[PDB]
Amino acid sequence: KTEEILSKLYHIENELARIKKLLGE
Amino acid sequence: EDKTEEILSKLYHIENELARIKKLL
Amino acid sequence: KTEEILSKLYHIENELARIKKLLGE
Amino acid sequence: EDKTEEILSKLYHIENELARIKKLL
Repeated sequence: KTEEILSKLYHIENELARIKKLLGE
Repeated sequence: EDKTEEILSKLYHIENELARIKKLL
Repeated sequence: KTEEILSKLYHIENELARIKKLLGE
Repeated sequence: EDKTEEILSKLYHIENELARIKKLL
């Protein structure tokens, strides 16, 4: 459920925050 | 609509950060 | 809802399929 | 649990394709 779903989405958004640093921004 | 809509919006957010990546590359 | 949520997730997965081609794979 | 679980699994899928990107870079 919902809470768990959201929580994935934060962890997706942490992965993407590292990704965009590794790239030029 | 709640946690549902926050889930929506954060998906869009993710789609937007991905389309920005894709265009950068 | 659910269906709409999923559908975002396919469109995330199309963005990522283009991304991984643009990169070395 | 249904569409719920498919949503789960495809999140994980996405997290996994992102962690593979992150490690590539």
